Amino acid sequence: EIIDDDHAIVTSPTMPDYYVSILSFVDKELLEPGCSVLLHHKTMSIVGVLQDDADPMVSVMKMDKSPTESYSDIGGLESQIQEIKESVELPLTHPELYEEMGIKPPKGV
Amino acid sequence: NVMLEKIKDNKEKIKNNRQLPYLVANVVEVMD
Amino acid sequence: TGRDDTKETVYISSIALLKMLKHGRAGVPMEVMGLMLGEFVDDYTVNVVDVFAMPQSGTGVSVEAVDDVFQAKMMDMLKQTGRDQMVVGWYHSHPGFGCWLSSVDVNTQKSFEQLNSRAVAVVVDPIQSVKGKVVIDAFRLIDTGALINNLEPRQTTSNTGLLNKANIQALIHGLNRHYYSLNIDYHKTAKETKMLMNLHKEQWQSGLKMYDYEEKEESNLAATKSMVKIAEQYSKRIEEEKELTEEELKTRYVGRQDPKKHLSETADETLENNIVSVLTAGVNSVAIK
Repeated sequence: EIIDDDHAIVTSPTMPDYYVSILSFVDKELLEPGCSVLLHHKTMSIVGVLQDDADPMVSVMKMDKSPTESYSDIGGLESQIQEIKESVELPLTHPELYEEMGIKPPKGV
Repeated sequence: NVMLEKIKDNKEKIKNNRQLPYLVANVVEVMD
Repeated sequence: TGRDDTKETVYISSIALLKMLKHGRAGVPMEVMGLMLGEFVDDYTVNVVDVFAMPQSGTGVSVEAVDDVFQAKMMDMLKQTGRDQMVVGWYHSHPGFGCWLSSVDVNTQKSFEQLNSRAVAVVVDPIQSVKGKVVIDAFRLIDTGALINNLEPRQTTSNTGLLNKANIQALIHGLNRHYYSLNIDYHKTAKETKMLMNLHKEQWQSGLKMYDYEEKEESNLAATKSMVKIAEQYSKRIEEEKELTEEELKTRYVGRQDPKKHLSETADETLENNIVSVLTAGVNSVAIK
């Protein structure tokens, strides 16, 4: 967590936690809690950030482009796939229709 | 008087060790 | 311009060297303490005639643990004998880490700088040393001021300098930004050397005593058998062993753990021994009657 007072509460590889000072570099705003951060070893202070959840999980999760599958290349269960589109796709493309009815858009399938 | 002073020096060294913090432990058993 | 500011070649007597070793070893794990008594003359000569270990303090190396009641008292007794020497620094052990001044200890060593202007802090690390030679170094305060004002070059004139690469990060930062390290020499008289050197006359009296003679046969016998078992692998090894490329041969005919070497070693041991055994046996016999 960040406490606005130029201090933070960090966990390292080693088991006890540390009431550390932020010392210069990254501003409190530019930090996000839950991020992986850079500590100087001799005195543990936040000397920056560059890591940003450097972890294989982050690798697997992120996918900025759209998937390899384009639509109804898949053959049959047409009706089925045109049910998943009513709930998901339709509110993101147009919430207008939902507003006009007076009902919350469906969320989730 | 002479004997009492010798107690006073021994007591001060005991005082240094007793000074906080100290490890807390538990005694599994006394063999004796 | 400025003073030489060449750290003392610290001539730590043999008596002081042995004496830090005793106090420091027994006193593990508790970090021990004491003062170094000596004399500072010239610009770079301190001889540490003797040292004495202050009573243990449970607080550890602290400003608390340095104490003038003990300081006064030991020195007053040495007045009576004429062996009195002024405080020229302090030693302590960090045995739980290598030789370098702590952040706490830099404050402490500064108090001693007021007392004596050529004060040393000598860290002796007793558990980690395996011989009482390695991981022992000497130090002397270099101000915070020096670091800012770029006065460190003045400080390393007329010296060769000693770097301890091992142990870094923090520790090393502190070390570089606090003290200056210089070589440590051991001085002894040759009357001392002769004492160190000495043994006894019962040393050689023992060397004329003879073992039971059956046991000696046992060893001669054993060696012969010993060498049979390794002579087969040696026999096997040299059957061909002509094949091109040395590196391959080392795996194939087992040139590692060399049987030729191992045979010559056993033969030679047993041999020097059996020349001493026949010699001693004859000498005693003719001498006595």
